[PDB]
Amino acid sequence: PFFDVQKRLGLDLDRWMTIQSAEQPHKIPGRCHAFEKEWIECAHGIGGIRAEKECKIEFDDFVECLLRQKTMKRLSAIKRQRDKLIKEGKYTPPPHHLG
Amino acid sequence: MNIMLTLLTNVTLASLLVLIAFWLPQLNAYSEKTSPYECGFDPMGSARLPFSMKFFLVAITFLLFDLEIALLLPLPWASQTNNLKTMLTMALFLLILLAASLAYEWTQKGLEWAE
Amino acid sequence: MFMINILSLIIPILLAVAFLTLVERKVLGYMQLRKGPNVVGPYGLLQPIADALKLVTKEPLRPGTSSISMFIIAPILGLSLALTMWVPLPMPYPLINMNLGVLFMLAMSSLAVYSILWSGWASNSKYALIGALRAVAQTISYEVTLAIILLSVLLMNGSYTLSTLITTQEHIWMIFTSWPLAMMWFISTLAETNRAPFDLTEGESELVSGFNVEYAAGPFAMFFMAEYANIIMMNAFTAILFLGASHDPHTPELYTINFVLKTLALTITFLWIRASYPRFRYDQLMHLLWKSFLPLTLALCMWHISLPIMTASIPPQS
Amino acid sequence: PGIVELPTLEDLKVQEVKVSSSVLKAAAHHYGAQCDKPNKEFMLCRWEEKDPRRCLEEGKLVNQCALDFFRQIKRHCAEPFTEYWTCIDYSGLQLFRHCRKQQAKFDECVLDKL
Amino acid sequence: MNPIIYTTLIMTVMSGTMLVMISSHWLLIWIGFEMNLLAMIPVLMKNFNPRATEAATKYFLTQATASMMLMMAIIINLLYSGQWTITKMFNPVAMTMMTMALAMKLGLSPFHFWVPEVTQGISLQAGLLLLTWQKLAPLSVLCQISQSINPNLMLTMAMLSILIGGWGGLNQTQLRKIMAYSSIAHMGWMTAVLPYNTTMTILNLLIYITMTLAMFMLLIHSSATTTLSLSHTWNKMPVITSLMMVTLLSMGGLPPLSGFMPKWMIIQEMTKNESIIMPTLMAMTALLNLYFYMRLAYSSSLTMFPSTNNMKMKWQFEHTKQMKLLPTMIVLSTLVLPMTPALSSLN
Amino acid sequence: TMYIAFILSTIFVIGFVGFSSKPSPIYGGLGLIVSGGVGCGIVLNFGGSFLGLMVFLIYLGGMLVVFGYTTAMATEMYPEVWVSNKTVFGAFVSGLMMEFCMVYYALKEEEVEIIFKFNGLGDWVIYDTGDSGFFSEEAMGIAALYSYGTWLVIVTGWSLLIGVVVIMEITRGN
Amino acid sequence: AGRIASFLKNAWAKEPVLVASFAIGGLAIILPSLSPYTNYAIRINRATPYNYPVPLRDDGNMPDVPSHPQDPQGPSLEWLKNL
Amino acid sequence: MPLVYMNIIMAFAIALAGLLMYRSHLMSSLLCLEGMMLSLFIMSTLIILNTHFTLANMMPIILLVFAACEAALGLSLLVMVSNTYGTDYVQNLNLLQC
Amino acid sequence: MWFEILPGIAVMAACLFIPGMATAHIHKFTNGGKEKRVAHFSYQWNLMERDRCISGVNRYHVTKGLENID
Ligand SMILES: CCCCCCCCCCCCCCCCCC(=O)OC[C@H](COP(=O)([O-])OCC[N+](C)(C)C)OC(=O)CCCCCCCCCCCCCCCCC
Ligand SMILES: CCCCCCCCCCCCCCCCCC(=O)OC[C@H](COP(=O)(O)OCCN)OC(=O)CCCCCCCCCCCCCCCCC
Repeated sequence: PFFDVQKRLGLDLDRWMTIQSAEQPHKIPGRCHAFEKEWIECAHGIGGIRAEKECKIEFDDFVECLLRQKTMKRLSAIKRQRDKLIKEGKYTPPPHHLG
Repeated sequence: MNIMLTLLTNVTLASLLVLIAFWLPQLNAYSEKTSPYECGFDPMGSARLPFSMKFFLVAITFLLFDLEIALLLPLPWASQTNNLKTMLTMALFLLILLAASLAYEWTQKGLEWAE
Repeated sequence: MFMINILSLIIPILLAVAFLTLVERKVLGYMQLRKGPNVVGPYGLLQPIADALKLVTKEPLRPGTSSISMFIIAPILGLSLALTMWVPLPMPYPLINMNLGVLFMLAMSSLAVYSILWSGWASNSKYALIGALRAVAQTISYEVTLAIILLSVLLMNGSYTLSTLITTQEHIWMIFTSWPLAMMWFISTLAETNRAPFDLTEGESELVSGFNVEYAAGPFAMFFMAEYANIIMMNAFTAILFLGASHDPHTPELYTINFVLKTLALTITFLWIRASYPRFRYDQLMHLLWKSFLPLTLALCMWHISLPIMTASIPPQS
Repeated sequence: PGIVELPTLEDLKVQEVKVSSSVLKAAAHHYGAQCDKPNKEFMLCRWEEKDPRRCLEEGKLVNQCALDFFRQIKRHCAEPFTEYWTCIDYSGLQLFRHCRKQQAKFDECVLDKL
Repeated sequence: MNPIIYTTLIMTVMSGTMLVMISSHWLLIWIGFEMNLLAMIPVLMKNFNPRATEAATKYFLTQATASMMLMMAIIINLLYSGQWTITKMFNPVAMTMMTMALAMKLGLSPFHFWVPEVTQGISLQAGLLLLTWQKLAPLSVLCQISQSINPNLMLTMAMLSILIGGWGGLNQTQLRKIMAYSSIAHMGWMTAVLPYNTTMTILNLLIYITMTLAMFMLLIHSSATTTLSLSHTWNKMPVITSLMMVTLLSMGGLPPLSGFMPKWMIIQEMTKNESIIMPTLMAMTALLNLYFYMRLAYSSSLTMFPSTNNMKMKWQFEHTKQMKLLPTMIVLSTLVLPMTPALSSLN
Repeated sequence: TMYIAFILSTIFVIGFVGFSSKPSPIYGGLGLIVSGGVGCGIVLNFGGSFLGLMVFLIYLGGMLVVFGYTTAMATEMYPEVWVSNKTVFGAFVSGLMMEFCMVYYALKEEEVEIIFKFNGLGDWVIYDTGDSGFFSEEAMGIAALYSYGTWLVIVTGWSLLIGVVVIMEITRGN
Repeated sequence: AGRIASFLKNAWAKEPVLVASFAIGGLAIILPSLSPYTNYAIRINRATPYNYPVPLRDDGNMPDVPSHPQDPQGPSLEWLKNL
Repeated sequence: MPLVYMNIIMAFAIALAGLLMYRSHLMSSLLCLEGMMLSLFIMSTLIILNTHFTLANMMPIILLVFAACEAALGLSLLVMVSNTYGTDYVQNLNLLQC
Repeated sequence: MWFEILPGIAVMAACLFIPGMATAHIHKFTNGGKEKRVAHFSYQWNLMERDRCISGVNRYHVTKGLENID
């Protein structure tokens, strides 16, 4: 905040909704709870400038968890390469994959 | 999905009832038959009759009340918290603010259908 | 088989509407020292059929100044909403079992206000639009009390699931716990279906027939079917909400008989109001809603939030 | 980067507990009473390790404990248990409150015989 | 309006601004902007003439469009980071969206068109509020996210603001439009140094708010909204016009007055970053603002325009109300240059 | 049945093109409520039952409804129609074709880079695998408004009361 | 004395709806803070086991954690059974 | 990102373009504003449900109520303009050029 | 007199009874003679999905007891 009234008065006005690894109702976990926790525990108290380079791996893992972009690419490659071999009559998917 | 089938059936049967209703009768239409009904004479178009700020004000006040109602709908699950005193304080707070909006509209003319 | 379920829900409801026309005419007649339909069939039992047949063979005059797209969309929306309002109703077991059934009904009935906003606008005539605007304002204003009353009553239910109402009312009716909200809810339901002293949009002696002047024969018939389906549905909702019937899982026919009888009683009361009172003025019903019903409804919502907490009588959410 | 290491298919084989949800629910209270050791031990492993692959043998012991629990039900009053879980199976919410008479004679079995 | 209702609406405007400045959460910052706009719209329409209604409508349209763009930027940022904390933006296009939204709220040059019209269309009190208090929230957000702004976009908008404020104000005979174009130029000066030193932005904002408060209170004291109406003020209260002249000279950044401090500090801080061409351009361009300030000073205090016969009536009357803190605002806007090293208190 | 969220989203964008080409405001409102209905369906397919029903009850039956009501009062002598302008047709057609081109490109390429990178590998693919237990996570998160969201309730209620006061200030007309 | 009684008289005679609504709202405001049962409602909400009660490892010196669900340790719902 | 997000962001872009490219009626622009809000609501809801950010489930409610308050304010402004000029045409809102 | 209104009321009563009875009997027919299982929450859905898998006939309502394994 521009004027950190919350940290001076000890009040929690909006910090409780600020991250998904904060305390949740019924302890329901965030989908990327561990990834966010690891990135936050890496980046804590070293400033944003340092945290941008020195916590790049944790933030990359977090971003992959949030938007599974590289996971989607790998799944798309497996799918489209499977079809690339159905046409030629090369690959037969096994019984547990067809029913 | 069962609900989608149900909606499809309802809409389809309503439209089929339209089609029978709006195509089956035998028709014979002339100009004076389909003339707009005005109790035996012709209507005046005039210029944008649906006016008066009161019709718009009731719509706006309904909109704001409906927004507060949207804020009140999660209440049945809100009573299932261990922190019941905070939840009760906030629910009653929202309802006092609803009552205050009603009272302020009431006292400052507001809800009145004036001259 | 589920399609058969949908059909065996829809078709009997339309038949019940058709014979509700006859029942309403006979109740009004006998309250007025006359008989009503007793010539066309035995005790007028073929009269709804005569009306339906005459209407679909009558020339449906469409206005020359009518946007026909919405002119035909409005009856489709009205009838589709009127029919789909029954799919979550817990005659013992619902057709569609949702967590938020009553929320679904609130939303669907709030979408039904478009059928008047579109019919009045489409009919042009520059005057039926004013009646349509009055009807829309009345409808949206009473939606407020419907929503808040439903909210306050359901704080004993614990959820928006309609099947849970049967469990909530196992030992006692919800009327004995919320009768003031029951009276306000019943009058709000009266006002929402444009019935009784609240029939301002179709005042027979105020604006002839209001938003339904230009509609004739077939589309008029479907609008009528939508309104009467909404009447029976609202009375069924009232019976399930306030007069919960005992349920035997091995004999659901008993619950169905109970529910049907109570729904018919409430519908007969709806027709009973029609024969007993003069008509509210538009500003008079708006004053009633905004200055009489709304403050008490807010106070009772407050009371019904406080009550389960201060008595350790909060229901389960499952 | 790196290979996600996976258990083989035969590292994952177990004698299944092949009874339905109503059968499982009918015995659930006595199941919790009698099978707490391996169940709590496996749940401890699962929350401590945050890894399905690290707790497979504990889950395999969970399965065996459930299996022997059910074989103990079978040999003394399989019949009252069968009636109780049938009555539980009828209702669409599998409610306990509609089956107290059958739960009664299931419960006064396991006391006297087990 | 009811005095209680007007006080409540003013307090709600300030509380929306404070919500913007005290929140760590983007949703609450957006809430503060929403609350500020909601309470601000009626104070624009306080007099209620078609000019006031049009000013309020244009203000509402620009501010609501900016608010929706800001929410979209927040949602894109959350989509890529899952973060609600106001900090560096983790997405570049979200950052661009947010920068454009905040500039439109401020009224920077490519989004400046609303400022002159709205300022002209509202009263002098409404304009005083519009050109002083409404700059705080977007500038505070910008100072919070300054480490992730695109310097090229921000500097482009600031330079355009200076140029357009200089050129647009050259053509004005209306005092409210002159104030609006001066405000555009000063916003450009504020936002040019924002990528480099937010303390300089805060300093320039404080100095500008002091000068604008002094000038608007002098205008309200004079009841003048056109340059010719102000040209009658010498024949009624020449002290007001002389004070206005020294204030206008301060606005032009003439040493040794207080208005020279922000320009001098910003030029120094920019040259510290190998920025020499842009400060030279900015200082040279500000001569336009100084030109139409000097035109106003010529018409108001340094020369005496023809008066009217009906002015003798006004001589026998005093002001019913007195502008609060106006002497302090005048002294602060002109005489504070020897106190410059105190700027480090803003660190 | 395999793709449901994609038809819903394409129809959503089509309705957006329809009402944002700006025919007479009654048809724009019709397009907006069609878009709102299909979007409520979209979030219903994602497990957001309460949120979608909120869309319905408050947006389509509230805010819209009020919008169409107010259009029915402040309109043209002959309230306009879609066809009356070639500009409406041009805008709608350009929007529809830019929808079709980009959905075809994304479907057959799965690596479009219009501002953002996109991959139409599916929409079910991103769903996570787990049990939510005996409650709706959405309802628990929203019911936390009264326990966790005290500040949010305070500011929203104040803004709504201020909204009533503000509307009554502006519309008085003096 | 007579002033407030007369005001209540006039309100009851001319606006009974507002009198009833304000009394009901006031009781809804006031009564929960005096109820012995509000704490009971809090306790009932606390005793509802939505989540799994994931166990702990007894490192020794855990004499108050049960071991078994039917050990004389850990909270008891006997109070709820009779309420 | 999945293609639903693509279409939702596309809807926001179309609503933004429709609002920025004006026509005669003010109500059409207000409807474009409403479309922008609706697309924001759906995008927020999808992001919040997908990542199971449970406490952020309430954020779409707040967005909806605040944007509807702004819509009420804009409707009142339109009504005042129409009472001035008999229409909501934006070309009548040009007397501040001088 | 008034009891001649009863025929129309009886027709209405039959028409209103048909939906509930039909729903109950269809639910019994398509769910193995038992009530249609209710899954308001993901735990109940998972119960039914487990029930379908172990039935061997891809029907959740075919209940395997202690006769299946033990
Ligand atoms: C410990 C307990 C704590 C809680 C206590 C709770 C409160 C108990 C006392 C309150 C009693 C009143 C409750 C609300 C009643 C209505 C409020 C109201 O404004 O009334 C006066 C209002 C207005 O009356 P008015 O016009 O005379 O007064 C207006 C205001 N003054 C006095 C200033 C002029 O009247 C109506 O609402 C009339 C309704 C018209 C329709 C009539 C229908 C008749 C048939 C009804 C049949 C039964 C219905 C239910 C059926 C079953 C449903 C399941
Ligand atoms: C070097 C930088 C500053 C340069 C400017 C210094 C002050 C200039 C003042 C105006 C000069 C131009 C006008 C000259 C013509 C004569 C003055 C005029 O315009 O009006 C005269 C009039 C006299 O009023 P009078 O008749 O006395 O009223 C009696 C009661 N009825 O009214 C007056 O006399 C009003 C005079 C107002 C004076 C205002 C002073 C404001 C603060 C000045 C700060 C100076 C800073 C110097 C450098 C500091 C560096 C840190």
